[PDB]
Amino acid sequence: FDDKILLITGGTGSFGNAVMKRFLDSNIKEIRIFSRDEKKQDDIRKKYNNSKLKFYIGDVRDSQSVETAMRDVDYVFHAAALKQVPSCEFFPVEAVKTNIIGTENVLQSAIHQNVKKVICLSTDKAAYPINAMGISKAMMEKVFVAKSRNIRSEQTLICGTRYGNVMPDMTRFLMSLEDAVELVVHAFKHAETGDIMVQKAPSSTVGDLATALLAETLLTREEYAQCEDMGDYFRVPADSYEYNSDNTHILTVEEIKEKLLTLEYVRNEL
Amino acid sequence: FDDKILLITGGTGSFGNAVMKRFLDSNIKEIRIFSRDEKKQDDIRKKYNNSKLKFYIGDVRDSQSVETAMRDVDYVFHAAALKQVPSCEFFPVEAVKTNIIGTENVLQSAIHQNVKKVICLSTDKAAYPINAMGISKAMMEKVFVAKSRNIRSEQTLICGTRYGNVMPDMTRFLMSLEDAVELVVHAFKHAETGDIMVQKAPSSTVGDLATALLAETLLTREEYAQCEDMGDYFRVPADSYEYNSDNTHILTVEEIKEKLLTLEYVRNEL
Amino acid sequence: FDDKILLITGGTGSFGNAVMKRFLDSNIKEIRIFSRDEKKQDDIRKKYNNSKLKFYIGDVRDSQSVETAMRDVDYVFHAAALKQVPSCEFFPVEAVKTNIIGTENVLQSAIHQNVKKVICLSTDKAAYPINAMGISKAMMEKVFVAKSRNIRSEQTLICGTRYGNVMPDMTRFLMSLEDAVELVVHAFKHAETGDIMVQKAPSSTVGDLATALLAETLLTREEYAQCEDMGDYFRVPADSYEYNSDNTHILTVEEIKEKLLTLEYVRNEL
Amino acid sequence: FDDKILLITGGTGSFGNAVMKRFLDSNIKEIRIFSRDEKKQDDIRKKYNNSKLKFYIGDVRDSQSVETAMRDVDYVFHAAALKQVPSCEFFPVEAVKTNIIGTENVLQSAIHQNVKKVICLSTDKAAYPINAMGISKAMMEKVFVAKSRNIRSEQTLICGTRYGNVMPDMTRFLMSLEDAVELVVHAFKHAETGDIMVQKAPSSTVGDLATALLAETLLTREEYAQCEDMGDYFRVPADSYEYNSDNTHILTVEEIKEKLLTLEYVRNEL
Amino acid sequence: FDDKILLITGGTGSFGNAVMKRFLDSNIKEIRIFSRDEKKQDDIRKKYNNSKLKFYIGDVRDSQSVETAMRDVDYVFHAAALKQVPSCEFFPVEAVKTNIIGTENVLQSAIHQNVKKVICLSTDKAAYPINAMGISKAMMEKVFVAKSRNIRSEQTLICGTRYGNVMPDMTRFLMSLEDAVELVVHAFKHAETGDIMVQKAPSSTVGDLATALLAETLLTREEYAQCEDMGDYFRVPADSYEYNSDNTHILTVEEIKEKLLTLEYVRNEL
Amino acid sequence: FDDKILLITGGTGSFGNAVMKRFLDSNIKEIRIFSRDEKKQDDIRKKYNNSKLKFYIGDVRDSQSVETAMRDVDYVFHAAALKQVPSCEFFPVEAVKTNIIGTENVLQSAIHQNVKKVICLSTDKAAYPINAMGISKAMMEKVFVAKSRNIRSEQTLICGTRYGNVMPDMTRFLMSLEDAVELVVHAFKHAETGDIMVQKAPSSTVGDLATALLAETLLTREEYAQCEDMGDYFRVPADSYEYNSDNTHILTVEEIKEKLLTLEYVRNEL
Ligand SMILES: NC(=O)c1ccc[n+]([C@@H]2O[C@H](COP(=O)([O-])OP(=O)(O)OC[C@H]3O[C@@H](n4cnc5c(N)ncnc54)[C@H](OP(=O)(O)O)[C@@H]3O)[C@@H](O)[C@H]2O)c1
Ligand SMILES: NC(=O)c1ccc[n+]([C@@H]2O[C@H](COP(=O)([O-])OP(=O)(O)OC[C@H]3O[C@@H](n4cnc5c(N)ncnc54)[C@H](OP(=O)(O)O)[C@@H]3O)[C@@H](O)[C@H]2O)c1
Ligand SMILES: NC(=O)c1ccc[n+]([C@@H]2O[C@H](COP(=O)([O-])OP(=O)(O)OC[C@H]3O[C@@H](n4cnc5c(N)ncnc54)[C@H](OP(=O)(O)O)[C@@H]3O)[C@@H](O)[C@H]2O)c1
Ligand SMILES: NC(=O)c1ccc[n+]([C@@H]2O[C@H](COP(=O)([O-])OP(=O)(O)OC[C@H]3O[C@@H](n4cnc5c(N)ncnc54)[C@H](OP(=O)(O)O)[C@@H]3O)[C@@H](O)[C@H]2O)c1
Ligand SMILES: NC(=O)c1ccc[n+]([C@@H]2O[C@H](COP(=O)([O-])OP(=O)(O)OC[C@H]3O[C@@H](n4cnc5c(N)ncnc54)[C@H](OP(=O)(O)O)[C@@H]3O)[C@@H](O)[C@H]2O)c1
Ligand SMILES: NC(=O)c1ccc[n+]([C@@H]2O[C@H](COP(=O)([O-])OP(=O)(O)OC[C@H]3O[C@@H](n4cnc5c(N)ncnc54)[C@H](OP(=O)(O)O)[C@@H]3O)[C@@H](O)[C@H]2O)c1
Repeated sequence: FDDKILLITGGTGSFGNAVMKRFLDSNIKEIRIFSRDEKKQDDIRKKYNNSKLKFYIGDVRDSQSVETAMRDVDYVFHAAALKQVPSCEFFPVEAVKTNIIGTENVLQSAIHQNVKKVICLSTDKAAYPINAMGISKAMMEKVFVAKSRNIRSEQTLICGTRYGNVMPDMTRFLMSLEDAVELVVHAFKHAETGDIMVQKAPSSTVGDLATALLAETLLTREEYAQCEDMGDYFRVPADSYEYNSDNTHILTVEEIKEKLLTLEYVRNEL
Repeated sequence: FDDKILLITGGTGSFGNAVMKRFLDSNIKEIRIFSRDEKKQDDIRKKYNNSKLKFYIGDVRDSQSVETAMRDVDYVFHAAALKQVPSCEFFPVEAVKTNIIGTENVLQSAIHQNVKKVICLSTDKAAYPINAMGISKAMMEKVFVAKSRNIRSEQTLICGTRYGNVMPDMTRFLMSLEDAVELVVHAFKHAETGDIMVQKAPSSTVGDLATALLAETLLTREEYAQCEDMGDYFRVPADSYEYNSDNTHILTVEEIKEKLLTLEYVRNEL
Repeated sequence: FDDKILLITGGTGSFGNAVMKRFLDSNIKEIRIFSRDEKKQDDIRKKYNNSKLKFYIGDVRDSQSVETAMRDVDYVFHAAALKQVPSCEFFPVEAVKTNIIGTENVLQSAIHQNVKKVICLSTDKAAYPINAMGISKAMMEKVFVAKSRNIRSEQTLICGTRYGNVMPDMTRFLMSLEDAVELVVHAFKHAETGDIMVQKAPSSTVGDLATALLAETLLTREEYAQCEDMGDYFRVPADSYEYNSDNTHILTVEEIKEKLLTLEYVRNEL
Repeated sequence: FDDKILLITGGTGSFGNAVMKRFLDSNIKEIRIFSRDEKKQDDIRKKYNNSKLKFYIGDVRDSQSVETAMRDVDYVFHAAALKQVPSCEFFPVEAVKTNIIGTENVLQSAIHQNVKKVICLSTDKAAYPINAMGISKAMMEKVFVAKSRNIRSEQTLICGTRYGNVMPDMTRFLMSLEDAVELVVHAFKHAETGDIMVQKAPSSTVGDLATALLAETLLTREEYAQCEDMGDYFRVPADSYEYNSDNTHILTVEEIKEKLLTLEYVRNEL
Repeated sequence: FDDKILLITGGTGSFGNAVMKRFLDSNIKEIRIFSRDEKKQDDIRKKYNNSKLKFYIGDVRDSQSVETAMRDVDYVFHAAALKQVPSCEFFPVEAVKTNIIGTENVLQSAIHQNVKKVICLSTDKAAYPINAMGISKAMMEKVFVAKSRNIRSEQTLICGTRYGNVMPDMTRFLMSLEDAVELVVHAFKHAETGDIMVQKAPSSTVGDLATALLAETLLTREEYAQCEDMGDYFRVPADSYEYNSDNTHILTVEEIKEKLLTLEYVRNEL
Repeated sequence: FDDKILLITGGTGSFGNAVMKRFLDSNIKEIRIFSRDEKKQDDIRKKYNNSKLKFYIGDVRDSQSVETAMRDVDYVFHAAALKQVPSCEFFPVEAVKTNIIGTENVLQSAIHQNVKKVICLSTDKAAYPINAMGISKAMMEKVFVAKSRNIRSEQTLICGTRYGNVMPDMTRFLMSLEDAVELVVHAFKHAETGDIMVQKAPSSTVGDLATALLAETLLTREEYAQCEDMGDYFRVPADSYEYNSDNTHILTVEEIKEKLLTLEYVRNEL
C-alpha cells in the first residue's frame, strides 16, 4: 500500500464504505471510488474530507468509463452489482449486464492496465442458486475463474469472495460489515489466482435471534470436497458434505446478544 | 399448422432434426432451420429433399440475422445453445453470449414479428446448477420468464422445457429423442405464458443400465412445491420435496433393456 | 389520467418523488418509476405501499431497457440526469452519455411506443452555459427540439422545462419542490411540441436569504425576444433583454421568511 | 518536425489546407490528411504533387479508422467538425457524434498511439453558446480538458484553440486563414496540457467593413478572470470583464481596407 | 410523384444533382438530400432556392441517421458510395462500411419505413471485379438482391442499376449524366424487385475520342445468358457471350464529336 | 516451432484437421483450435488424445473472443469462413460478417498480440468472382493486403493463399488436402507481407475424371502479369494472359487414376 492505488467499483455501497473507513487513516496512495451515483459520491466526499479519496463517475457496463478509472491502479475490489433479489427476478437482463458482463469489463480493463490483483465480491446465494441474483452471481464466479486460467498471475491475479448476509427455526449466517472487509483483506493477501475464499462464520437460528432484543449454503457439497482449509476460511481453488448455516458453530441468545452489541448500528438509542 | 411457419433456432442439432422428421410429412407451411453451420444445413437439405424445409444462415448472437429469419414466423422452437459442460466451463462468456443474450435476441425478435408462441429448450442442469452450462441455462429460464410477464400472451406466448439426458449405483433420467419432441409438442399446445414444462420420466441407475447389454434433479424443492401436475408432466407457472432421478419410477434391467430396443440407433448391428 | 400510464425516468430523484406524492392518491392507472438504483427503488416501494407504483430497473443509456419500460406508456417525464456540476466537469463524457444520448434513447423509444407526451426536465444553467452540466443540458434542449420538428405532435409531443434551484449581494431564483412539479404539470397540459416552458419565480439576494433564520439566467436575451407570455410562465416555441434573478420580483427578509415556512423540510425542529 | 508525422483530421477543410501549404516545403516527415471525402482528397493529391502528403480515408466517428491513421503519429491537429450553424440546429445529434464523440475517439486513439501533442480546433461560439454548433463545441472543450487532467503530459499533451471568423453597427473579429494557422502553431509550441489558446485580434464593425469596397465573445467573463496573457494570445489553463469584438482594437475603413489587401482571395479581379 | 417524397442518399454528388435539376420543376412533394457534407449541402441549398429541397445531415453507416431521413419517404435513390478506385484499394474496410453495410442500413430502414421503391446505383466495375471499389460494389449487388427475395415487393421493391463512366486502341462506354438519370428513372418505373438494369450505350475507343478535339464489361457472360432485353436496356432478374465496350455500336470521330457537343460542360470556352 | 504456438481459426474444418495431423507429432508447443462448434471440437479432442491441442470456443465475428485465443500466439492460419456458394448467395451479409469483417478482427487482434505471421486462406473463386462467396473472398484478399501495407512485417507479417477445389468437357483444378497444407506451409516459410501464394496444379477435364472409376481461374490476367514464379507456386506481391484450369498440365485418365489412388478417402472399399 506504499504509494499503491486501490479502485473500488460500486465504491458507494455498504461494503465500499466499510473498506474505506478501514483503509483511510492508512498510508495507501489513493482510493478510487467508482460508481454511477453522483449523490452518494457527493455525500462521501464532504464527510471524510480526505485527499486520498478520488471520485470517479462511471459504470461497469461501459468499458471506456472503466478504463479511465482503471489507469495506473494496483488493486481492484469489484463490488459493483445488482444485488437485490426481486429486482433481479423482474429484470434478469440487467442482472446480466452488471453482474456478469460488468465483470468481464472490469477484468479486461484490469488486465489491460496491468492491475496486480482483482477481488470479485460474491454471495452465498451463488451456491446452488435458485434466484436470478444468485444465478447471475454464480455465473460471475465462473467468469472470473475462467479468466484467471488464461491470465498469468504475475500479470494480474483474479479471485473472489462469497459471503452470507451482513448486519422460524431455520438458520442463517452471521457476519458483520467488519467481518466482510476482513474476508476481502484476507483474499488480497493470500488468495491465489482463481480462488474463491469463504469466511467461516457462526450461524444462528432466525428464531433465537429475535429473542436477543431486551438454510444458507456457503459451499456446495462438491465445493466442500475440493476445498482447502485455512482456519477461519475455506479456499476453493480453480479446477484445471456441504458447508451451511445449519452446521457451523450454531449459537444461542447468550452469544447472539453479544455479537449484536458490537454493531455500532444496533447499539443506537442514544 | 395450416399454412403455419415454424422456426427452429439451432435447427441443425440432435433435437432440431427430431422435430423435423416428426413435423415434415405433415401439412405445416414451412419449417425454417436457422443455425450457423452451412455444412450441417447442406447435409440436411440434400437428404430430406422436401420443399417445406427452408434454410437460414444466421446466429442468435446477432439480432439482424434473427429478424430476417423471424419475419412472418408463427412458432419458434428455440434450441440454439452452447450445451457441453467443459466448453462452457472454459468459455463461460460464450455461454453467456449464446444461451442468455442469444435468448434475449430471439425473444425480442419474436415479439417484434408478432410470433405466436416461443418455446425455449432447457435442461435439468438448470435446477440447482453447479456448472456454467447449467448456470447460464438457469439464467436463460429467468430471462424468458421475465419477458413473459411483460408480454401479453395473445401477442406472444413464451415458455420453456427442461429435460435430462436423451439417447455406479447413482441414478439418471431416461428420455429418448422421441420423448424429447413430445415434451415440446406438449408445451406448444398446453403451456401458458411463463411456464416451465418438465416431462415425467423413468430414471434408471447407471449401474443397472450397462447390464442390459447382452442424481439428476428436474425440479428444485421450491419448484416442486409451486408446481402443477398434468399427468406425464409437471408445470411450473411463473411467480407474479424435490423431483429427481433417485425417486421416480426407477427401473431394473428387465425394463431398461426394453426401452433401449426402440432406439433406432442402439439396435444397429445390421 | 383515466387508465393512463406515466413513466418517470430518474424516478427515484428529488423530483420523481415530488411528482409521485402528487399523482398518487389520484386515479391514474400506473406510475412507472424507471432508474438504475434498486436501493432507492426499494425504499420508495416499502413506504408508499401503493399498487399504482411500478418499479423498473434500467438506465437511459441503454435502449433495450428503455423500451421495456416504455411499452404502453402514455406520458413520460424525463428527469434522468447527471446534474451535479463538478461530477460533470471531471466526467463530461458521462454527462454526454446520460444527458444527451440518454435523451435520444428516451425520445426514440417514446416515439416507437407511440407515447403521447414527453417532458424533458432542464435547468437555468442551460441558458448561456459555462459548465459541462449546463452545456450538456443546453445540448439536450436542442436535441429534443430537433426531434420535435421531425415528429408529428398527434403522434408524440415533445417539450421541456427549465428551472433554477429548488429547496453575497448577488441573486438567485426561488422555487420549491411543489413549484417544480407545477411547471411540469403545466407543460403536460399546455405545451405545444418543441416548447421550452420556464416558470416565473421570485428571486431573492443570497445575502437577504441567510438573514431569515431567526445572477441566475432563466432565459437568454434571444430567448426572451422570441418568447410568449402565459402569466406565471414564459413559453419559448421552436424556431422553424434577458430574464434573470436580478430582475424579477426580488424579495426581502419579510417575504423570504414566509416562503421558507411552507417547506415541510425547513420547518423541522420537532 | 525532423522525421515527425503530423495528422490532420478533417484535413480537407479550409484550415487543413492552410496548415498544409504552410508545413509542406518544410522538412517534416509526413503530413497525414484524414477525412471522409475521397473527392476533396483527390483534388488535393493531384495539385500539390508532394510525397510527404499521405491520404487516409476514415471518419472520427469510427475508432478503428482513427487508429489506423493514428499509428506512429507525433502531432494531431484535430480540425474535423460539423461547423455550420443551421445543419447543427436541425441535426444536433450529428453535431454530437462528430464534435464531441468524434473528439473522444481522436483523444483515446492519440493516447493509445502515444501521440505527443493533440490540438483541438474550437470557436468563439463555444463561449456562452446559444446554438448547437457552439454548444457541441463548448462540450468538446470540456471533453478535451477533462481528458488532459487524467493524462500525464509527457505521454500525451492535449490542448485547444478558439477562433472567431476567418476570411449593422455591431462588431465581429477579424482573422485571416494565415492568422488561424499561427494560433495553432503557437499552441503546438507553447500550450501546456489543458490550455485553451485564443488569439488577440482586431475587431471591426460589420458596417465599416462593407465600406472598404472601392458582438463576438472569445472569452467569457470567468475565462478572462482565470486567464493568462501571452502578448498576442490569452491562455486559459485548466482548473484543477469579458473579451469580445466590441472591445479590442476596433478599426475603421483605413485599416479594414489594408488587411483585406493581403487576402490572396479578395484581391482577385485579375 | 403527386405528394411523393424522394430521398437521395449521397444526394450531393454528380448524380444526386442530375436527378435534382431533373425532378425539381416537377410536382413531386419533397426531395430529401441526405449526405455527410454540410458544405456541399449549403452550396446546393443557396443556388436552387426551391422549397421542395430538404437537406438532411446523416451518413449511411449510421442506422439512426438513416431512419430520421427515411421517415415517410416513398422512393429512395441510393447513390451514397466510396467510388474511387485507389481510395478503396488502400481503405477496403471503409469501402465495406459504406458500400455494403451502408446499403444494408438503407435497405433495413427503407423496409421499416414501408418505402415503396429503392434503387441502388452500381457500376460496370462490379462485373468481374478486380479492384476493391468494384468488388465491394459487386457485394452490394448481391446484398440488395438477397434482400429483395425476402421482401414482398408490394411492401418494398428493391432494384439496382449498373453504369459505366459518365461525362490506346481499347474501348470504353459513353454515357452522359443525362443518360445516367434516365437509367434510374427507367428502373423506377419498370424494374421488378431484384432486377439489375443496365443501359445499352455506344462505346468509343479511347484513341478515337481524343481526336474529336478540334474493355469495359457491363454484363458478365453468365449475366448476358440470364438477361432480358428491353430495347435500350438489359434486365437481369434475380435467380430464385458478354456485354462489353468492344462490342456495342462502336463509334468514330464523326459521332464521338456530336455526342460531346451536348455536354453543357464540354462546350465551355464562353 | 520450438515452443511456438499456432492458432487455427475455423480449426474444425477439412483444412484445420489436415494441418493438425501434419503438425501434431512434431515439436510445436501448442496448436490452438478456434471455432464456434463444441461438437466438432469434442470429436477432435477425444480422438487425437494429444496435449498440444488446445480448444478454444469463439467466433471471428467477435473481437473479444478472438483476443483471448490470440494471446501469446506466434502464427495464425486463418481458415474460418462461410465457404458454400448458395448459403452465401442467400445470406451475403453473413458472408460479409465472417469472411471480411471476421478477417478484420483476426488481423487487428493478431497485430495487437504481436503475432509473427498470419496466413489467410482464400479461393480461386476470388479471381473474377461472380458469386457472393467468391466476391466476399476477393474482398477479404484486398482487406488483408491493405492491412499488410500499414503494418511493418517484423511486427506482423500478413499473407494469403488461393486454392481451387480439393478432394462435361470443361476443366477444373486438382489439389488434394495434402496439397492444400503444403501451399500454406509454403506461405508460412516464404511469403513476404502482402503476398498471395497460389499453387501450380494439374487440371483435369471433369469428363475424363469420371472415367477413372474402374474453367477455374487461379490468377486473373492482371495478376499473372504482376506475378513472380517460384517453381510450383506463383507469388502475387502487393502493389505499392491468365492462369486457369484449361491451360496447366492437363491430364488424361492414365494420370487422373493415379493421383486418386493416394486419397486415403477414395481408396475405401475395405
Ligand atoms: N448483505 C450484503 O451486504 C451482501 C451479502 C452477500 C454478498 N454481498 C456482495 O458484496 C457486493 C457489494 O455489497 P454491498 O453491501 O456494498 O452492496 P451495496 O451497498 O448495494 O453496494 C453496491 C454498490 O454497487 C454500485 N453499483 C451498482 N451498479 C453499478 C455499475 N453498473 N457500475 C458501477 N457501480 C455500480 C452501487 O453504487 P452506485 O449506485 O453509486 O453506482 C452500490 O453502491 C455485492 O456484489 C454483493 O453481491 C453483499
Ligand atoms: N442431451 C440432450 O440432448 C439435452 C439434454 C438436456 C437439454 N437439452 C437442451 O435442448 C437444446 C437443444 O439440444 P440438442 O440435442 O439439439 O443439442 P445440439 O444437437 O447440440 O443442437 C444445438 C444446435 O444449436 C445450434 N447453435 C449453436 N449456437 C448457435 C447460435 N449462436 N445461433 C444459431 N444456432 C446455434 C447448433 O447448430 P449450428 O452449429 O449449425 O449453429 C446445434 O445444431 C439445448 O439448448 C439443450 O440445452 C439437450
Ligand atoms: N435543484 C434541482 O433540483 C434542479 C434544478 C434545475 C434543474 N433540475 C433538473 O430536473 C431534473 C431532475 O432533478 P432532481 O431534483 O430529480 O435530481 P435528482 O434528485 O438527482 O434525480 C435524478 C434521478 O435521475 C436518476 N438517473 C440518473 N442517471 C440515470 C440513468 N442513466 N438512467 C435512469 N435514471 C437515472 C437517478 O436515479 P438512479 O440513481 O436511481 O438511477 C436520480 O434519482 C434534472 O435533469 C435536473 O437537470 C433540477
Ligand atoms: N470560419 C472558420 O473557418 C472557423 C471559425 C471558428 C472556428 N473554426 C474551427 O476550426 C475547425 C476547422 O475549420 P475549417 O475552416 O477547416 O472548416 P472546414 O473547412 O469545413 O473543415 C472541416 C473538415 O472536417 C472534415 N470532417 C468533417 N466531419 C468529419 C469526420 N467525421 N471525420 C473526419 N473528417 C471530417 C471535412 O472533411 P471531409 O468532408 O473530407 O471529411 C472538412 O474538410 C472547425 O472545428 C471549426 O469549429 C473555424
Ligand atoms: N462515373 C460515375 O459517375 C459513375 C460510374 C459508374 C457508377 N457510378 C455509381 O453511381 C453512384 C453515385 O455516383 P456519383 O457520380 O453521384 O458519385 P459522387 O458524385 O461521388 O456522389 C456520391 C455521393 O455520396 C455521398 N456519400 C458518400 N459516403 C456517404 C455516406 N456514408 N453517407 C451518405 N452519403 C455519402 C457523397 O456526399 P457527401 O460527401 O456529402 O456525404 C457524394 O456526394 C455511385 O454509387 C457509383 O458507384 C458512378
Ligand atoms: N474445397 C475446399 O476445401 C476449398 C477450396 C478453395 C478454398 N478453400 C478455403 O480454405 C478455407 C478453409 O477451408 P476448409 O476446407 O477447412 O472449409 P471447412 O472444412 O468448412 O472449414 C471452415 C471452418 O471454419 C469454421 N468457422 C466458420 N465460421 C466461423 C467463425 N465465425 N468463427 C470461427 N470459426 C468459423 C468452421 O468451424 P465451426 O463450425 O466449428 O466454427 C469450419 O470448421 C476457407 O476459407 C475456404 O475459402 C477451401
